[PDB]
Amino acid sequence: VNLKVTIDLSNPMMEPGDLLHLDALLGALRVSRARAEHGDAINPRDYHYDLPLERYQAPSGDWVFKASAFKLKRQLPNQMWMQTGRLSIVEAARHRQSGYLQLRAGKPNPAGGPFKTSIYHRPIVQAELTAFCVGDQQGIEALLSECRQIGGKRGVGFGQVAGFKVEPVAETDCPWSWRALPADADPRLVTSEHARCIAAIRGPYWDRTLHVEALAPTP
Amino acid sequence: MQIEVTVRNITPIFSAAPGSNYITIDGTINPPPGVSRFPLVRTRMMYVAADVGDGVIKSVPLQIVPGNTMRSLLRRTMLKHVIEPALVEKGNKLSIGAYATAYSGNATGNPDGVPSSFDEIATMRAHPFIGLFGGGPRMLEGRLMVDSLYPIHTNAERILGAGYENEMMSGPITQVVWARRMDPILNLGSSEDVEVINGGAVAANGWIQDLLANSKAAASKKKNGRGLKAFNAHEVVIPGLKWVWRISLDRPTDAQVGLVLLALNKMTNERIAGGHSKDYGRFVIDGVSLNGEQVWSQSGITGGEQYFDAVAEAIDGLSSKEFEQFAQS
Amino acid sequence: MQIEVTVRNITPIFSAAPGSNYITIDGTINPPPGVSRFPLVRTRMMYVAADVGDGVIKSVPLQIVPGNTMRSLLRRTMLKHVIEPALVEKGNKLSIGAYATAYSGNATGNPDGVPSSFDEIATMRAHPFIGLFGGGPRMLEGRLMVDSLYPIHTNAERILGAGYENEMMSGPITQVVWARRMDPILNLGSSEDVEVINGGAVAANGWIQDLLANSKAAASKKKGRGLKAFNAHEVVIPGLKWVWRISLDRPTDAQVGLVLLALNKMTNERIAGGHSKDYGRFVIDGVSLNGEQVWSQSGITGGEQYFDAVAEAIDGLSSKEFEQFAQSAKE
Amino acid sequence: MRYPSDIVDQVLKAGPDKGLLTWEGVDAACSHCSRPIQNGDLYSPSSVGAFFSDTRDLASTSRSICWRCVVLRKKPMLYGLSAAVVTQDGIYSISKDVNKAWLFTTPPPAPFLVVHSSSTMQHLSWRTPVTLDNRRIHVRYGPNLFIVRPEVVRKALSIADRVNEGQKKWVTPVYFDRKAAAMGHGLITRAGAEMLTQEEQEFFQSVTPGERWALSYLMHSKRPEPEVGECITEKVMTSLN
DNA sequence: ACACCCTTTCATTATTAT
Ligand SMILES: [Zn+2]
Repeated sequence: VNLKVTIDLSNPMMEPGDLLHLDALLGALRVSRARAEHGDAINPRDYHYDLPLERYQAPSGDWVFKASAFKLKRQLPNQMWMQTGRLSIVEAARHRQSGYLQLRAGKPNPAGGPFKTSIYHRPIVQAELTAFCVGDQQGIEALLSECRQIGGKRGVGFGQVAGFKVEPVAETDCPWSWRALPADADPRLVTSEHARCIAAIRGPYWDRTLHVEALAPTP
Repeated sequence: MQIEVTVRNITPIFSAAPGSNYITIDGTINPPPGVSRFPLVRTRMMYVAADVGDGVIKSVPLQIVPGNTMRSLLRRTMLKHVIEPALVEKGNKLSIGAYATAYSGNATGNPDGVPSSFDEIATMRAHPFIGLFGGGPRMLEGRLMVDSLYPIHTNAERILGAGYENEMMSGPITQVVWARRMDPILNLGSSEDVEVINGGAVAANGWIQDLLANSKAAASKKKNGRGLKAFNAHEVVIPGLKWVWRISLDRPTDAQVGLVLLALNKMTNERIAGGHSKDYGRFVIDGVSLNGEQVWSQSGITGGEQYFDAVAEAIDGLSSKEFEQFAQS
Repeated sequence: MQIEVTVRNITPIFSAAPGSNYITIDGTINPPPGVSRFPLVRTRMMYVAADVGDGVIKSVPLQIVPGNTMRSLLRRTMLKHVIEPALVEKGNKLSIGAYATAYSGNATGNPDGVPSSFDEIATMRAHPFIGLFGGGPRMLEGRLMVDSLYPIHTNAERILGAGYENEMMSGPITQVVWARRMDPILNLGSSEDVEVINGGAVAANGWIQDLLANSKAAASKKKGRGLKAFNAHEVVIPGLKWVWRISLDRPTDAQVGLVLLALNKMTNERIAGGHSKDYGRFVIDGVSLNGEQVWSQSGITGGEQYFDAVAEAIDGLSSKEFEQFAQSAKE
Repeated sequence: MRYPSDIVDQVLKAGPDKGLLTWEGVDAACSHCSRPIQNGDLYSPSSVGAFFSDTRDLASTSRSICWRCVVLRKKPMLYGLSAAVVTQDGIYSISKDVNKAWLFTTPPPAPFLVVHSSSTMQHLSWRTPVTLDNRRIHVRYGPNLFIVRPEVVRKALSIADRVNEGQKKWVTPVYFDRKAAAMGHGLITRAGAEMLTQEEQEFFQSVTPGERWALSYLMHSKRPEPEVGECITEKVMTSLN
């Protein structure tokens, strides 16, 4: 059907360090749908490839989904979210005195350990997310209608999806190739933005054990 | 499952921000160099998109409490008010890993990756507290999203959506509050004032002479011991305004919703985002819409009885060994 | 522990707001430049979202005393009246850094980033005074939270909630008060008046010629600073009913007893500032201890267990905890 | 050169410590290297102490550290690579800003590996992928992974040099934070807002946050000419041995 | 005897906008 999906989001999201693929989001949504039906005790890797998406086969194995990484049209200047992880030293001292916490150590350490006060700064963008793919319009729309947030750090409320629209587009108009592609991919599909890296082309894109020599663009 | 918590800050809100911010004696924030500037620590603000007065959207400064802060506040009020009293009632104790997992989501019990079977992932995700946040060595994804505390304000209108145009504040929601640290040795005035001090007058005069020596040293330096005289500023969010707070449970059990409901019941003692010595962050809960159904009364929550009963059967069935096997193995 | 006390200031409140504020001779606040403006030190104003009209909630001024000022007032009250009398009536004594830690929170600037021990933190938050005001070089979290002093006003209606709809003020709440600062030797009129001055008429006349030269220099500058300084300061009007929200996160019995003893010794203390003008004098007409009214005119007359606990704990008060609180791990 | 742990055998040559076990059964990837520990490969049970805070960047939950990552987790190899690029010939330092100018403009053509510390010492090297192509660099900085394009870096440098021709005082278009920690990291300055075209403002917004972090070390006033860092692989080999 | 805990210990730059 060769369609393009765009997403607008009320909350800003984490700016993705690597490529936010549409097939990754659809795989996580299908995994959540399978958890809704088949209970929480499922293998997520059984259903994360059960997508309304065509599959491109490289000449030597190495199939990828026909989706693309989300391109960002920035509505806002890029800002930075400071966040901290601090275990409450006062509450831990009270629990250690009362014996609810069984800690023999008398001194905390903010440099490292359980009481490491840690600071970390993640980039923030509010934008329009455009992804080009090859898939059935009806299947994607239901998955993205079950989608509430996009991007990372969704436990702290970031990147709440205000809405989305899924619309057909011409065959030469959409590049779905802006995507983590294998090294033996078709040179028609490979543009100047695609470069060699150690990256996942599929599935769990964070799984460093699944990273391959890939031709991927830059977010 | 969606929970909307509408709160009203009784005291100012101050979620401190990083960066070197400065302010003059007048309220000019970040003055250009070549003038007397003072250290300022502002509230947590992010730029958000808003369309007020025009169809297009512009980046406006919205002063919020982060979702990480409210997430840890929900976690800590469930621990302080439901989880730890129940565990003390059964007489159960927590280890270092179970405490750093339950109270901070930290993986310091097993820093090395801990493998969890999909079945035990399901059972711990069905736990009333563990499935809400996850964390620990397993890094379980929680059932719970805790959004940022958004002020009901025209800047937040894209985040708020419809249904909040009434009681919507406008303009600046912040104020620079000035705080100084007096040197109490300078306020010593009599022998009876100073005779609680070892040495008394001689030690007091030694402090005075050390302070004047440091002042002359700083004056000659301008043309590293810091004294107790300080004068600084902190931007707060003004009291009395209204905030929304989104808590979405991703396919929960009834006991997890009951635990969040017990948190909202006992949360009136807690404080939002710190500023602890100045009593900052004290609030009252004005409304709780449970999937859009208003459930908050003045005395806690009336109704929602299946969640309260499920969390009751959870907390009489709650022991620490679930937390130990969630942390260690 | 949610202490809500209500006071009545019988004398104006001057918590001086830092700024560069001016005023005309008529009383217009911060006039446009070019007109003759006098210096004005405004009282501490907060902004507050309030209900003006019907649901037209707006950030309006409400002039208050800061919670840092009221916190230090409570600290110095329980120090000068409870902690230090019980610490002098026995042989205990503090170092100058320990006095500095007990009053200003810290013994110096430049704190140590090394934290404190868990047993240390538990014992210090179990202390009657240190757990209320946890400062030190290693920064404790003191369990006392002190609110700002809010006037019971319609502009604080969202803050106060319910139970204050009577005895609530409205409209203007402040007043500009002017001060002259007249030169003393202009009042000199006779040789009997000048006999205390070295030289008598000679030094007085010399200061007069210096004043004339300074006035000529100031006129040349318009078209070294004298003793004539006419100025203004905005105060809060007296007779107001104010509220003050002490709170304590899971206190020891002795700590809230110490707060009750400081509130019972709040008589003849000044709230913020203007010492010479007696500003800040107040009468407490209410104390509520988790909502129950525990203030008579004679004193508290309630909450007895807190008072016995703080009596037994200032009986056991010593300087060792203060000294090991003030002791820097770096120093 | 396929995994980051290949900077232990191919470069900064070292062997196993020989107190390590031999892997048995089905193969599992290392928790740190992301390298598959095959049968007959030396491995350790994961004896990470409680001060190890990099569980989020662990590749697998196998609790099995490969010997190459045991060498990678050595403290001399930790602090010795607090600012380093590891090419196929040797390790070079990127502590100086001229060294980061050489790293991010005209980089070496090897499959190198860029590690940098946002703190005193962090478990830094094993969690970051190797940069096989020159034009896409995987930088590790503190707790975050970063992606830097050298050609876009030179384009931003050409714009920044062009907008300050003929001016006595060098004014930056956009503030970038070296710690990548300020809220204004990525916020364009008012001189840059009044000077740069909207296409160039969207260009400076369109770069990756790693490129913003890199440009922070190379948008300062005393503009760094790209100069190679001194080779430190002898230094960290001596510190390791 | 091994997990838990308390101290050294070592690495290198560098300017700053709002
Ligand atoms: Zn490994």
